[PDB]
Amino acid sequence: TGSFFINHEHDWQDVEPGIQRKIVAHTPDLMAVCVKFDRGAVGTPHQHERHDQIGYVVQGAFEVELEGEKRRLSPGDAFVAPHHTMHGAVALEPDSLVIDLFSPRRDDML
Amino acid sequence: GSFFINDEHDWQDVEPGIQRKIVAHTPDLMAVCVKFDRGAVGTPHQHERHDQIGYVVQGAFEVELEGEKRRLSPGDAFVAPHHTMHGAVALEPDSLVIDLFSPRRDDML
Ligand code: NI
Ligand code: NI
Repeated sequence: TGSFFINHEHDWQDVEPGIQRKIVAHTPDLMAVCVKFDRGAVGTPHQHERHDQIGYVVQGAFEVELEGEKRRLSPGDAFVAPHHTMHGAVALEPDSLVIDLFSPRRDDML
Repeated sequence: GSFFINDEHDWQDVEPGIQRKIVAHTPDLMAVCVKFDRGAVGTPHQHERHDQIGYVVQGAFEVELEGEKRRLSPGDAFVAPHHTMHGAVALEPDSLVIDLFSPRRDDML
């Protein structure tokens, strides 16, 4: 049907120490999640068997690893990890923000 | 996997008042950064085959979703499943929205 997401209207949910998120929007094929990292918070390297993922950097910076290759990403930069692609991140500045986008939707995050 | 470094890519003209950069894509997922001049209009339209999310990162837009209007600023978003009418009017110079699609929009390449 269609929805709006008003950021101010939604709390941060705890993912783990130094990491918070908010589910932004989704359909069965497409999901956006806003993720907030303290400086030095770590997204452990991992792979998705069934989901594609793009991380778009909105604030702060991240060192992102894609299958061993590292790149420093600052606001406006992005990575894409097709499914079966190892990726991980380390946040380099306070309140680093990345938009994780997925296809299909990540039902495990509800 | 692939990286997109914004400083390495030029803006591409879409139409008057509108430029973009294709950020990243797989066959099932695509991100596009779209820049609007103030008062530039994305005329209302539907996609037969693509779900769309617009995530606002700079400036402000009035977004129309099946006749409902909201003013969206940085951090706000809309979701338009396929067959949902949506359009936008940019409210500020250099207003930026990340349009997200599934599957990818091959017509943009
Ligand atoms: Ni992931
Ligand atoms: Ni559209």
